[PDB]
This record gives sequence, C-alpha cells and structure tokens, in this order.
Amino acid sequence: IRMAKNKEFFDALEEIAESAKNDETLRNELAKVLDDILKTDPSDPEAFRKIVAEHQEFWDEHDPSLMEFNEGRFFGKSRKQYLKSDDFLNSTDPTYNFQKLHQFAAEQRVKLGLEKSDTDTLVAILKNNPEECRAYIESKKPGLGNFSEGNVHGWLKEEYTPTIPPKAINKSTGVLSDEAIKRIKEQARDLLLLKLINSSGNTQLLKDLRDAMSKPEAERAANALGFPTEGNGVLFLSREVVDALEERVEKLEQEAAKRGFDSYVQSL
Repeated sequence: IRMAKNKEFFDALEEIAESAKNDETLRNELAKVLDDILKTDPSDPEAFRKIVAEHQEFWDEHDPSLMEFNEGRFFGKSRKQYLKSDDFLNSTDPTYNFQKLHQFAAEQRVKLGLEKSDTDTLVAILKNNPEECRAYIESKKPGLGNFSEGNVHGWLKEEYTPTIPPKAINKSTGVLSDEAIKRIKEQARDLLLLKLINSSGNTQLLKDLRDAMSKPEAERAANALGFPTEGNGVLFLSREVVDALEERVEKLEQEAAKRGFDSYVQSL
C-alpha cells in the first residue's frame, strides 16, 4: 500500500495509453488530459491537484478507484477537502511527486503521438540526439504534444547548434529527461520495426531477424530490412517485435505454400 493516489495515477496513465493503442477516441481524450497536466505548473500543488481532479469523469471511465473517496477514513474531511489534501495527491511524495508526474506525463504524451506516427517521424526520433529530439518534438506540435513555451510548464526556449543550416536543439531536461528520451527511442524502435516487418515480403530476411542470437546478428538483419544504423545503439528485440516476427514469417510461408501448390496443381 502507498499513501495517496500518486502511484495509481502513474500506472493508470500507462494502462490507459495501452488501451488507447487502437482506440482513436480514447487517444484524443487521453491527449487532452495529458496536455492539461503538462500546461500546469507542478510546483503549484493546488493548481496541479485541481487539474487532475477536474478530469474525474475521465478517470472514472477507466478506474473508479482513482477518484474514490471512502468517507470511512479521513472522516473529518469532506470530499472537496480531500481532493485538495496530500491524502488524495501527495505533493511531497518521495518518488511520485507532482514534478515526476509532470515529467512522466510529458513522456506519455510523446509516446501517445508516436503510436500512429509515420515512418519518417520514427526514423527522426532514432537519428536525433536527445537535445535534437526535444526540438524535433516541438517541431511536430501538436502531433506529439504541444511542447512549446507557455504551453508546457518549464519548456525552455529553443537553442541552435551552429551548423549550416542551424540545427534546433532544446535543453528542457526537466520536462523530457534524457532517460525519457531513451524510452521514447525504444518505443520508436519497436513501432518502426513492426512497420518494416509488416511491409517486408523477404521471408528469409525476416527469419534472420527472428532467429538472431546476438545484437550484431540482429543489427545486420534489421538494417537490411530498413532499420537505420543510427538506431543500432538502442536496438534490442522486445516481446512484441519477436511475436510480430513469428507471425509474419508464418503468414508469408502459408501464402508461399498456397501459391507453390496452385502453380503445380493446374500445371500438370
């Protein structure tokens, strides 16, 4: 058991995002909830408790436990009072405080937008370094969130690395940490691999990836499938990608057997 609902809201954001993977209506609803959280100053605990509680209708549709107020404990407190206390959302939480919830929300908002993003954006996430990634995410507004000054609290002014042309960089590590960018790249990796797998008809190449026994072997196959070498640093085969690989090879082999049979059954 944990004090207050802080951790439950963390896990709820992830699990609702999961349920939104193929539910476009829920995606838009969750995007608005995340957008509202991100525009709120997490060092203003009253404004932050208020923006979370203001979406009670949304939270109730997914887990009534988040907004549940058992008047058995906290008996001297009304519901309106509880929703403003640390017993609802603990601002001094050692682990899941409002700053961490804000930072988590920024990462989820990007991943939410990545889900249906095109190939080129997945590749851009893998090719850009973390500073470049933050600026690129701003460039995609609002597809990956409204990451811009005044619309996400603490988002910094865009800077530039003096190449020709200047490359946009953003140093808002207090909003999207380097570790959040790393997990964003891991999700982009999986999303892109799944696209390349579905588009490929090269059964042997897909088998080479499916049967890879080491990272160099996986790199050679994935790169031949179109995965960018700039993503090799984060290349790791996850459960979902392995499962897609097995099913795709099986489908291609069934289809190949149905044709090789017919090219023979009416031939002779």
